[PDB]
Amino acid sequence: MYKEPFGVKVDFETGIIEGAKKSVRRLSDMEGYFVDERAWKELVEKEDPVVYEVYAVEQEEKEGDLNFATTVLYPGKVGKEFFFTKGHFHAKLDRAEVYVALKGKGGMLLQTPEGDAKWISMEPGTVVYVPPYWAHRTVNIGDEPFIFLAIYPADAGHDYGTIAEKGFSKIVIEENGEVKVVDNPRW
Amino acid sequence: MYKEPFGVKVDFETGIIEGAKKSVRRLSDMEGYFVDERAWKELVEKEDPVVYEVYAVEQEEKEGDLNFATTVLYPGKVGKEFFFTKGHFHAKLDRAEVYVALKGKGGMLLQTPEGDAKWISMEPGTVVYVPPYWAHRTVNIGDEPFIFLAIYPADAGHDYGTIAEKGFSKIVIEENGEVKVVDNPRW
Ligand code: NI
Ligand code: NI
Repeated sequence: MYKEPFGVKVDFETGIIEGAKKSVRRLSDMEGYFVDERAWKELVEKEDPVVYEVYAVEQEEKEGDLNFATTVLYPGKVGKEFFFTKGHFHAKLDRAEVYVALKGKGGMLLQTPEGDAKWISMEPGTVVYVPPYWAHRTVNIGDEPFIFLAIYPADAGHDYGTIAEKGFSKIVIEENGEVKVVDNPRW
Repeated sequence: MYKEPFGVKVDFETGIIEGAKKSVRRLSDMEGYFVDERAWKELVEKEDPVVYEVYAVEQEEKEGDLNFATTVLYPGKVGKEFFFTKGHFHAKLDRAEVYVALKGKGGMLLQTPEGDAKWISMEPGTVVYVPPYWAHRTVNIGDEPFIFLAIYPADAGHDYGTIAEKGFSKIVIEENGEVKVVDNPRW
């Protein structure tokens, strides 16, 4: 039986998708992700801010099918490091992804299985091509929510563990009022 | 070798992707597509208007990878029928597609291999899920350009021929200033 085509309204200003399933990620949800563990623990104890919310419209995991989701990445810092999504490689490593930036100031940090990293700045209208094999994490580098839409293969899946254990080979921090992409000491 | 991640600017007001492959389809490129052949012939001779332009960013045809393209679908009618894209099934029939409406007023006509049709209205912010097996054609029902972004599997390809020969089971026309989707009499 064929699946039904549908249209859903995406609000470019809030990232809310009609009919999507919501995911809420708080700072407490990201232990071991930020370099400055003291600032993390302190921020989690004081207020445990929401780091990002995701609104996903996903299909069964099937070759050739497509999922899509917006993310609203909140502004903030853990010590010097800007708020980011957990990041992942795809379970089917060779699956690509396309991101479309809708609101705010941010960027994407990507790395290969071997650790070689890339940084792609994102502003409203920027479309980012995430090639096969690249792990990817988005970072909010501004003062307002950073909102984007992502379209990804239905069978791409997720390898979060690799990133949770070793993180990214680079980190994105604020140094002298400037955004800088630098080596991860933890790496 | 790993492919290079990149970002490109997509302009939401003009639909232009900076540096993408540009394709132009004029009314003369769509012979046999509109029901009113005499009206098609007449408009071609009088003006041969551009019906739509496409800006595509494509990868090699490999499983799990992704292409993206904007379309600028110009307003117009051939007889009573609104301007539309040629439309296709995918060569790998079960490949889905995601459309993001950016500007203007239009919609998507879809149909199964067995001819069952569906119409989905699109206004700015509408995201349409084009499931596996459904042929799909966009239509402009307003008086300004209808602009959208499409993300599709790199290996979907196109089967333009089926639609070229017999068309969609439905057409989108204007009757007494109103937009109507009705049975295609040449189907
Ligand atoms: Ni992904
Ligand atoms: Ni298609």
